[PDB]
Amino acid sequence: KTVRWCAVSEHEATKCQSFRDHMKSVIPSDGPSVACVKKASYLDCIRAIAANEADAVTLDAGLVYDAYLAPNNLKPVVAEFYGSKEDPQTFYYAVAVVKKDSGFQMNQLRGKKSCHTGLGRSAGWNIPIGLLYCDLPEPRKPLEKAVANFFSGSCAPCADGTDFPQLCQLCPGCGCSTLNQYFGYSGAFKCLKDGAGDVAFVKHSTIFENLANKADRDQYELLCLDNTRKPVDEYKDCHLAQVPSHTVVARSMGGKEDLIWELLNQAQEHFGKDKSKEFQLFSSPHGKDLLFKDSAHGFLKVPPRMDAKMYLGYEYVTAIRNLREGTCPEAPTDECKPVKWCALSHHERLKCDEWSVNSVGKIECVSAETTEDCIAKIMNGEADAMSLDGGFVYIAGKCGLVPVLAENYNKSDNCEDTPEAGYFAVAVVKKSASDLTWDNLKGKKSCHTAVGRTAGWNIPMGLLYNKINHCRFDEFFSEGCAPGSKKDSSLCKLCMGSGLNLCEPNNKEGYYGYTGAFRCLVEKGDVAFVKHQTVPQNTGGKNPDPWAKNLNEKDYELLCLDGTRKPVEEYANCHLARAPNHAVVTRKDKEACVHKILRQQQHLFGSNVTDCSGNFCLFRSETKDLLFRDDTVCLAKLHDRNTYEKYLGEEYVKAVGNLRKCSTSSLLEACTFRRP
Amino acid sequence: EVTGLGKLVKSSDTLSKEQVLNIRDLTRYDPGIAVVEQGRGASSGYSIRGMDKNRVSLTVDGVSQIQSYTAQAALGGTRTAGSSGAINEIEYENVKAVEISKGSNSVEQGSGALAGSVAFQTKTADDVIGEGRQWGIQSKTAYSGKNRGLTQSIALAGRIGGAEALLIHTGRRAGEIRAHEDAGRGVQSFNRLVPVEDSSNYAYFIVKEECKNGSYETCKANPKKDVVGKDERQTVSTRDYTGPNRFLADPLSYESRSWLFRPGFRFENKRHYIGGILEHTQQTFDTRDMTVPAFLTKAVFDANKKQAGSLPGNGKYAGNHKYGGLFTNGENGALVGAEYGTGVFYDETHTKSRYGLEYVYTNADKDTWADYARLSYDRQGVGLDNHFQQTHCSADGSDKYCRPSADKPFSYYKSDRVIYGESHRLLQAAFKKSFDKIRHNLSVNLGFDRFGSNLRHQDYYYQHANRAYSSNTPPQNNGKKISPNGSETSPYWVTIGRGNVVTGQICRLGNNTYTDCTPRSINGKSYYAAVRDNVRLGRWADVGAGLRYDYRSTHSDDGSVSTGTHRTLSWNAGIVLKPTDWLDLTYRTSTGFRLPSFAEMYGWRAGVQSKAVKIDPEKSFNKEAGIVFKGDFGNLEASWFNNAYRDLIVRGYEAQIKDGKEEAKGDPAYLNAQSARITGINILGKIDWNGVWYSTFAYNRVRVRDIKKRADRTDIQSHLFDAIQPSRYVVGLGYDQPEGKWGVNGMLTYSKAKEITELLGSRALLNGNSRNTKATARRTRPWYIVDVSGYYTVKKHFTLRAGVYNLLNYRYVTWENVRQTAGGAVNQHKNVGVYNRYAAPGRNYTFSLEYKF
Ligand SMILES: *[C@@H]1O[C@H](CO)[C@@H](O[C@@H]2O[C@H](CO)[C@@H](O[C@@H]3O[C@H](CO[C@H]4O[C@H](CO)[C@@H](O[C@@H]5O[C@H](CO)[C@@H](O[C@@H]6O[C@H](CO)[C@H](O)[C@H](O)[C@H]6O)[C@H](O)[C@H]5NC(C)=O)[C@H](O)[C@@H]4O)[C@@H](O)[C@H](O[C@H]4O[C@H](CO)[C@@H](O[C@@H]5O[C@H](CO)[C@@H](O[C@@H]6O[C@H](CO[C@]7(C(=O)O)C[C@H](O)[C@@H](NC(C)=O)[C@H]([C@H](O)[C@H](O)CO)O7)[C@H](O)[C@H](O)[C@H]6O)[C@H](O)[C@H]5NC(C)=O)[C@H](O)[C@@H]4O)[C@@H]3O)[C@H](O)[C@H]2NC(C)=O)[C@H](O)[C@H]1NC(C)=O
Ligand SMILES: *[C@@H]1O[C@H](CO)[C@@H](O[C@@H]2O[C@H](CO)[C@@H](O[C@@H]3O[C@H](CO[C@H]4O[C@H](CO)[C@@H](O[C@@H]5O[C@H](CO)[C@@H](O[C@@H]6O[C@H](CO[C@]7(C(=O)O)C[C@H](O)[C@@H](NC(C)=O)[C@H]([C@H](O)[C@H](O)CO)O7)[C@H](O)[C@H](O)[C@H]6O)[C@H](O)[C@H]5NC(C)=O)[C@H](O)[C@@H]4O)[C@@H](O)[C@H](O[C@H]4O[C@H](CO)[C@@H](O[C@@H]5O[C@H](CO)[C@@H](O)[C@H](O)[C@H]5NC(C)=O)[C@H](O)[C@@H]4O)[C@@H]3O)[C@H](O)[C@H]2NC(C)=O)[C@H](O)[C@H]1NC(C)=O
Ligand SMILES: CCCCCCCCOCCOCCOCCOCCO
Ligand SMILES: CCCCCCCCOCCOCCOCCOCCO
Repeated sequence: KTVRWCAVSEHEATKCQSFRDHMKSVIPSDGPSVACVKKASYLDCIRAIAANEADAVTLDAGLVYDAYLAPNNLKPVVAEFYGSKEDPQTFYYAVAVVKKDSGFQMNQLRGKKSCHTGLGRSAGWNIPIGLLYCDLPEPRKPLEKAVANFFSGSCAPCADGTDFPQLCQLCPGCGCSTLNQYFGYSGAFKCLKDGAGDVAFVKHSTIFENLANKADRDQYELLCLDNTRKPVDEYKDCHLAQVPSHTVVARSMGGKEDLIWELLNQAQEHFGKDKSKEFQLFSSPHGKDLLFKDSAHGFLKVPPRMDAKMYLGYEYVTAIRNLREGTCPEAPTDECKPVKWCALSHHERLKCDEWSVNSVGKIECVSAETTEDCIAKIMNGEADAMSLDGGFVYIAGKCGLVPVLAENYNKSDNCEDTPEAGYFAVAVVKKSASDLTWDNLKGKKSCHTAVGRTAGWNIPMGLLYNKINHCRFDEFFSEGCAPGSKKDSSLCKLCMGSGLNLCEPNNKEGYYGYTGAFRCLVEKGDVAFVKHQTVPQNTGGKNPDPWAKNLNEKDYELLCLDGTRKPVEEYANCHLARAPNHAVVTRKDKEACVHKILRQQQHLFGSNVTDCSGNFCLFRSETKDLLFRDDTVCLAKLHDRNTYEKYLGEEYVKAVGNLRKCSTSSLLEACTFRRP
Repeated sequence: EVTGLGKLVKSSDTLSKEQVLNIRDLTRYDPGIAVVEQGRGASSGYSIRGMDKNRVSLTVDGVSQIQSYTAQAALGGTRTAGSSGAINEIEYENVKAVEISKGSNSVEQGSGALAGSVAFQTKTADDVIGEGRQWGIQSKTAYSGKNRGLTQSIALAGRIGGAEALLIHTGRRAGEIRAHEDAGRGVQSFNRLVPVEDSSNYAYFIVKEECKNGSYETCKANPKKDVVGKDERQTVSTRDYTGPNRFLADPLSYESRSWLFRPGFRFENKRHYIGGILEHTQQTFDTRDMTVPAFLTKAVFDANKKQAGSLPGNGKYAGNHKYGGLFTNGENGALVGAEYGTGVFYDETHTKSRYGLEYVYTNADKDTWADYARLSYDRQGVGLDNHFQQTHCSADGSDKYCRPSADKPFSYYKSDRVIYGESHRLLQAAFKKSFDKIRHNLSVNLGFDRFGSNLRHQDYYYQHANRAYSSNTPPQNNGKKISPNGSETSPYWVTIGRGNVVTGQICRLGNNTYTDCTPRSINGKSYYAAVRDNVRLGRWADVGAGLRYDYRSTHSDDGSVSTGTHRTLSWNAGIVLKPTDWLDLTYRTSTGFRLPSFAEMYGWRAGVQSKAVKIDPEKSFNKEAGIVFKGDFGNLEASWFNNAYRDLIVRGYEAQIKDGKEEAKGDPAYLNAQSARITGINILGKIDWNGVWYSTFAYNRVRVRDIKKRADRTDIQSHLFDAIQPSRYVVGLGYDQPEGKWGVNGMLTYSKAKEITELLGSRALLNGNSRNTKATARRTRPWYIVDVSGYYTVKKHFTLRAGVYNLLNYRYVTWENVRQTAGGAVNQHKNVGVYNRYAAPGRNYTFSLEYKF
């Protein structure tokens, strides 16, 4: 198992040694080895890793995109973090800086004057021009002349002053050095500060590095993509694109990746790495930023479920793709393109296909294996929208998606204008099972719907993480049933469902789901973490099955957070936390269109207003609850609660988090690497 | 003679003879022309040549009546008002003549004469004032057993000049039109939730207010037990049953009052006349929707629990008032109790107001440039006030007036009123002159109208009275606090107070759904000029032709309303060849057009911003050839017609083909999408039976041919021809005494079944995709009925009338009734359910007493 690198310049070929010089420290047998391979250009390196005579090259974002492209599909594995560990500058932010109250938004850039860091640069050129590519005046080739005739005078340093005069109108000559007053990050910002231009395309950090005062920077704002402004200290919520600085990238599926990290991490250690002597990995004796960027402070492993496009981001990928493929609609009608819905199964895909047909094209369809695969498809743009439960709204939100519409179940004249609050997650016990409270819950046998689910796991274990700081809930309760847990765990010691279905998150497991969790309570366990409708749902005869036929709801009470108990109908003063109804989520650039079309769809094929026997009905399914819940009355618009934090509620947010960072979801892990 | 063939004229006398009191009686013996049911007892105009509603124009004295306006339906799964949808019914006691035209007729009646037209002319003083008398007074009073309908009318007319005057008052009260006694007789069952002691050993509680001495510690010694609901089977008459499986029509309470005043003055010369006209008629159609279950059942309680969970206070009750105790989720956040039944009501109020002035110039002898001229100004207003009311605050019942109140916990009320109205300020000039051996009859007609359409949405609110309740931790006594579990020794500590009444306004502003109560106001001006001419070409033929230009401009403050300018051209031509074997070879051609209705202009909306789209008018073309044998036997007339409709307006999408594949562009909108043609046959004759009494014959058969959809449109439901009245035969046999003192008449009517092809179709999608759809779930069977009527007069004074209708008690269901269930029907009935309720009436009697004085 040998790990071959690759170096472009002949200078870093010597920097790549050791090799076996100042790196021959604690070598086992066949493991932590580092070789050197020489190639001409950066392309030749990725083309080499495409074969096998090379394994690891560190690349800038532009080349990370190039390396991802066919035929040589390369995946990012390791990143150079900068600054602190609590504040790692793994990514920077492309940003549009403007003077306060200057009177224009992102979609009003035409005819304004621009300040760039330099032609071809990432934050100062590629990203903003890429994002603007379609709005540019045809012909969009050559690009410089197009940008020049989109703005009313610009300072684009390192560009040709003769062929493209307007691109040097704010800085005659386009100096490619410090000699030009308007060069680089600080230079472009000066072009704004002086009033030469109306907008400067720079890095988020730039204004904080040229304006030490709060009151000075208070005279500036940022343009957000949603056509609003925000103060310069809110770049994380108001940027053109997020971009990875320096990323090392392996050959995807078919090439050592875990060995590369085992190397680079061990290479940190022995500051033979670079914060002791020999040799400081980051700095070079003959050059600057030779093998790695000199600004580096070490390396971090890129999470497993992270592919290139998810790593570079929707905004960046969009911008660069525009810049290369140059494909834009020659008829920019500025109306809504079809909404691509994401289906989680064959039955969902069948219904979606029927919907697509009846919707005369306004809905299209894409499938995926899992919920998280769909969310990722919405993130990268392969899909547009899907309906999600509160739990999956939290993760989708941490991934940059927003909720557009909430599913409503209340019969009311103003249903589509008034989003419902949702339900309550509660803890149910028997009244006979004295003495049970929320305090002395330790050592009792628990009943959960399934591990990872909202009410059955995340919320209750979330409130319990603030008691015992460890993800060993196995050793908190005596035993119980939490479908999906390890087979050798104590949370399977009283499940049912014979075979290998025992402790499996599916109906074959008799204690899976709300119903099963409550059945667990009445038969084996002594406390169920379930929904506030669950107990009435399965008592009185509503559940005709034998185990639940004679059950009475008034035989059960609820555990309150203050250590007391109340009956099942008093959930409003005796719950763990409030959870929201399902919501449709989408990308931010699709919010308006998804909002428009889905509301149109429910007036065409909504609950009533059509004969569900003769035609298509959006809220009816061949089996159960496909795409939307079957008892959906309508889709309601979201005003205040248009963000994941506001849609979920402070109770839900405070409850998890903790249990987060301790979670298993690989999508959450990946999006947490980017924010933060 | 060319003007007018394809017509069907009825006089005031014809009406009184046939004893027509209802709008349905009027075309009862005329196959191919029917009245479209409105859904709640009213009517929505007529149905001719396959089209109905706003596709046949309805006029009174040159003034068009109300358009059928249907507001887009509400989401939310609740009952609402909606617009009336009706067209205003004319008071027949005020009309002299009725002119029904089949086929296109826009040159005569303008926009709306796509498939036909119905024109009424109002009575005058001379229609009441006898030959050699200076005054007169008539008096019709009639009872119709089928709907327990009494109608009373008095007409005063006098002349001293010079000056003349007419005054008519008509009062009508009636009920639901009953059905055949066997259809919908009997008994049916349903469930009703009732209180029962909960069996759980944790169903104990006490209530604070019932602890008159001491405290929880002392009062817990006498707990009360919770209550739960089990439903119980109950059996009621079919008339009293409320629910989906209904056997009888909704109970209707109908009233009509009409005033007509018409003063006039004849000048000198006797060729000048000024005259005014003042009409005010108002009708009320009040029903209760019995399709709505009055009483709550366990099935709906459990349903609510599944969604909302259990409710605080359930099973618990003040005193011994067990019932209870039992309450569940309503709509709009209300809690509704099992001890009240719910009731749903619609109170519709149709008001027509007319004020007009006319100058009339006659001239016979014919020495001036016009033999006849008429200037007229008419201000008309028609209002349809539809007031929905839902109550849940009575034992049924059902009370429409009860309201939620503190003394009535778990009650509910909802109000919703939708008001639609149109106004015309119409100025009409009509000139007429005959030229010459071949005589030309020239006719010009001018028109100017300032008009307005207005929909208001108000009185739209709910009210409930949810009980004051809390379950509390009892005081500490002593040591630490113990939260009770409902056991007999540890009962809950509950307080129960009277209900707190809450009101919620449902109206929103500018949200583009049903709840948008921003008044929809559309205004405009319009012009028409019409030149016609019919010439007598010797005795061998008559030839007529007509030309007309129409302009219309509309405006709305709302930018989303489909607003604009229309200029259409209408023309007609006819010939009547008379080679005179006393037979006439007839052939006529006429165009027809319909401008986008006010409801179509407002467009389809889904709670989001909408652009306005252009809408071209619907157009039609009517070719009709005919032959009539006349003579001593009377006459026998036959005709074949071919009406081709085009640019039919339907809710769909604009379509375009970009890269081989077609696609939808724009929003769901009302667009010109479709064309369709219909052919058919009419036979009409009357025999003299000489012979050496009379007979009538009538037959109609319509067929649908080509249906082509525009290539630039999609999501287009083809066209369900549920409007087409089934093929019908109607023959007659009767005797009139030549003296004119008495008479007898027998009528046999036979209708075919409803053709299943006329209510089947598909919805066009992309690219070759489609979905088959049906108009109704059921079609009607053939049927035949016989009516027998007779009269008797006592020389100019008293004259008695009597008719037995459906003599053979034939039990049948009319198609015009079943139509109400169709997808697309104004105020469509759903979900049926049981079709018994659409049964026609069996044997029924009507009696009329006419007095002249
Ligand atoms: C769908 O569906 C669903 C299902 O069903 C639903 O849901 C639901 O709902 C319900 C209701 O309706 C509920 O229940 C409830 O509960 C409660 C409690 O619980 C709770 O918990 C928590 C707390 O604890 C909460 O939270 C909350 O949240 C909410 C929502 O969001 C909120 O609200 C809001 O907020 C915002 C922000 O800020 C604003 O504020 C606005 O305003 C609002 O809207 C809130 O806030 C919160 N909290 C608070 C409280 O604050 C949660 O959520 C939960 O819920 C309870 O409490 C209630 O109670 C009830 O019952 C009772 C017995 O029956 C009665 O009573 C009451 O009581 C009280 C105490 O005692 C009282 O107070 C009083 O007052 C007085 C005065 O006086 C009077 C006069 O005189 O004036 C009277 C009147 O009536 C009143 N009111 C009115 C309206 O008017 C007044 C006042 O002032 C007012 O405010 C005015 O406005 O007053 C003296 O002064 C004192 O204060 C005292 O004493 C009162 O009165 C009463 N009330 C009445 C009304 O009457 C009643 O009945 C009540 O109601 C209950 O129980 C449940 O839970 C639920 N569930 C779930 C699942 O969630 C829904 O709804 C649907 N949706 C749709 C959309 O549709
Ligand atoms: C807006 O849109 C909304 C949706 O968004 C709409 O709401 C929806 O509307 C639905 C309909 O209203 C609603 O209800 C559903 O209804 C079905 C029941 O089916 C209906 O029709 C039945 C047949 O007519 C009938 O039910 C029984 O039937 C029996 C047998 O016939 C009847 O017995 C008869 O009664 C007579 C009466 O006696 C005599 C008498 O009176 O004595 C003799 C007498 O002489 C004569 N009189 C005469 C001749 O004059 C009469 C006379 O013959 C009769 O009156 C004729 O009508 O009768 C005798 O007693 C004898 O027994 C017999 O002849 C019985 O009376 C009927 N009951 C009633 C109430 O009348 C009803 O009419 C019924 O309405 C419900 O069952 C549905 O619930 C179920 O749906 C699914 C069914 O498969 C199930 O789903 C399952 O779920 C499980 C668990 O998760 C899973 O396994 C699966 O998911 C799934 N399984 C499967 C197989 O897939 C489930 O069981 C569920 O509970 C359903 O509820 C519906 O709820 C809602 N939708 C929603 C989501 O809310 C609404 O319309 C719109 N709203 C508005 C405001 O407009
Ligand atoms: C400026 C409008 C004048 C037109 C009114 C002419 C008839 C006067 O009576 C109107 C009241 O009669 C009830 C009819 O309802 C109103 C109809 O007009 C409202 C539609 O715009
Ligand atoms: C696309 C196919 C859907 C089929 C729609 C039509 C279904 C067949 O209708 C049944 C016709 O029978 C009519 C019964 O109505 C009257 C008979 O009973 C009258 C009682 O006097």
